[PDB]
Amino acid sequence: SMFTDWHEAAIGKTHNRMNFDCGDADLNQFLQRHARQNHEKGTTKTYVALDNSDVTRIHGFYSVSPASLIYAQVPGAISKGLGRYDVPVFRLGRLAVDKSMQGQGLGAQLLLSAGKRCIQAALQVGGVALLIDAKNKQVCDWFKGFGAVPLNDQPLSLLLSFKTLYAALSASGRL
Amino acid sequence: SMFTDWHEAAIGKTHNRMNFDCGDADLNQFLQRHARQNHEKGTTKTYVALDNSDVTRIHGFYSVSPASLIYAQVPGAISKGLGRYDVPVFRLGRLAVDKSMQGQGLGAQLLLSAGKRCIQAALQVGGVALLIDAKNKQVCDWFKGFGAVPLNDQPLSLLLSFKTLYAALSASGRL
Amino acid sequence: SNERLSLRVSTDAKKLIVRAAAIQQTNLTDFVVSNILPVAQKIVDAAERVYLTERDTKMIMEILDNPPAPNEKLLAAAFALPDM
Amino acid sequence: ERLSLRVSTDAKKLIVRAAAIQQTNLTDFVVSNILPVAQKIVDAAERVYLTERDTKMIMEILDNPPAPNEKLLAAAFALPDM
DNA sequence: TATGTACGCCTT
DNA sequence: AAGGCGTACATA
Ligand SMILES: CC(C)(COP(=O)(O)OP(=O)(O)OC[C@H]1O[C@@H](n2cnc3c(N)ncnc32)[C@H](O)[C@@H]1OP(=O)(O)O)[C@@H](O)C(=O)NCCC(=O)NCCS
Ligand SMILES: CC(C)(COP(=O)(O)OP(=O)(O)OC[C@H]1O[C@@H](n2cnc3c(N)ncnc32)[C@H](O)[C@@H]1OP(=O)(O)O)[C@@H](O)C(=O)NCCC(=O)NCCS
Ligand SMILES: [Ba+2]
Ligand SMILES: [Ba+2]
Repeated sequence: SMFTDWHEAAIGKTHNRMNFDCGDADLNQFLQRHARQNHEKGTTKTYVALDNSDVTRIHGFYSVSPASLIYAQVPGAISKGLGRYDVPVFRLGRLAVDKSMQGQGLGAQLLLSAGKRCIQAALQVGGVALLIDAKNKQVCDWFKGFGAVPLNDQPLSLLLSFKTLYAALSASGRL
Repeated sequence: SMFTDWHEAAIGKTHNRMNFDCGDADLNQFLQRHARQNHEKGTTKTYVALDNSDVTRIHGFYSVSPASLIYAQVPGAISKGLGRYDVPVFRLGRLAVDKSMQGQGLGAQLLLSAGKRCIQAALQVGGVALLIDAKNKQVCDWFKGFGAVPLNDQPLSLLLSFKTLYAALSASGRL
Repeated sequence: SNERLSLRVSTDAKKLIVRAAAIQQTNLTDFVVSNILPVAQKIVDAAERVYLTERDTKMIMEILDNPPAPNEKLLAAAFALPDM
Repeated sequence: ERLSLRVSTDAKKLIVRAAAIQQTNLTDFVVSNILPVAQKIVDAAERVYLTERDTKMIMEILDNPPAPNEKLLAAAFALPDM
């Protein structure tokens, strides 16, 4: 069923990026050429699912960065209580599985793993939701299957609340 | 000594604001002519402690508003993990207790009350701590008694994290 | 990502702004926006932002990473707090 | 590379005078001040401007979030303890 | 009814 | 491809 024989780590010098191919040119290029520079020197962080036997083999990765939702003025909100102009979220910008491991539920686990990582970080820096970047309708439909909700405008973006994610991780005992 | 025969409300029409005197003119003046307008038009929300017997009598009040801490360029912290540079907090900008009952622990309870309200709002708009403005060193020392930590390069401002306040609130069953 | 803006102003005010735009050797938009954005950001900053030094950044990052336990005064207040 | 710019006489003189006040030459002054600005801009969190309709929807989702469904829960229980 | 948002034209 | 102007229509 679901492949569970992997562990997570921040991308480092040890990991075998060149052997990683997910069938999408741009995601491959990010992991192979840009992930490490952005991780060590920037706000975009990249985490890889590593095989448990050969611990340099990348089965997949996701990248996350900080973002803010700027609410528009809406009738009734000011009275409704405390608000904020810029609501903090984490953008799940990239999520990819190696072709040799697709169809085994690793994509779904990486999404929960990105949620877990963002909730834990949000405890120290703020955040209420994952904002998810979908390449196309098919990817969007895939994320929607997990309960992410597409934005009406800028429709290749979905929102998955930390509350929803937290309930799932709590129940399983991961948080 | 902890007075508990009071209840919290958002500032309203029926509350006698002119009887309130805490020994500070600005706080008194803010409550009398400004607290109301900002509460339903602006960003600062004001909540009043009201006597259970005389529901129009104000024993005290506090005002809270969203703010952000802008972190500086700290070495070795970029790569340290998932983070962001604008960290949401809530500012406890005003806290006052009517002179008729200073010394009965209402101020400490309004502090906990403010932390609870902000923790709840932070579930929807983000937030990790209370940022407390003290008007002088005595007030600042008072807040430090509850575990708030003064800023080094901004004394008179203190930070009280939501984890500390949550730990107190859950322990007493208020959250 | 572009927008637009339209301010009804008085006729005498417009002469002022053109002469000042002229003396500054720029066009109307440049003068108005380059002078109003600094005022605007200074306003949101003082209201909604606290710019931390490196020392306070490192202090606060430590607090938020490992926050102190609630103390006796904070607990006494939490147990006093009534729930309605 | 190089930065080639056309600046008014009043602007050039003001940069010259300030560089002078700062006991530093004209290249280190402009450059040493503008990278920290530039660094702050690129490290800042991306801003996502919502329409009115999306604000309403997002506020409602953050107010009343949906429960985790079967696919999310299944993924959660498969997730390894790291 | 008084902004402010919108049509837009038109050169630079 | 933007600094400007004209001018009617959507909102407290
Ligand atoms: C999408 C992806 C991450 C899923 O990884 P996965 O491990 O296949 O995800 P799971 O195995 O957990 O569930 C995948 C299921 O949905 C289907 N699916 C996933 N993405 C799909 C897509 N883009 N189009 C069509 N079907 C898709 C798979 O066929 C599979 O069906 P099954 O598992 O029911 O047999 C993976 O296919 C991938 O790496 N795609 C390239 C990365 C990518 O497209 N990223 C887009 C945003 S960065
Ligand atoms: C700070 C304040 C809220 C405390 O109210 P409280 O919680 O009811 O006071 P406490 O129960 O904490 O006990 C405070 C101690 O100092 C004393 N005290 C309280 N307020 C005092 C005052 N305004 N002047 C002098 N002594 C005071 C109390 O009698 C007690 O003394 P004890 O140590 O002998 O018991 C109250 O002083 C006040 O409203 N001051 C107005 C100005 C202000 O609050 N500024 C803060 C925003 S910067
Ligand atoms: Ba491969
Ligand atoms: Ba009185």
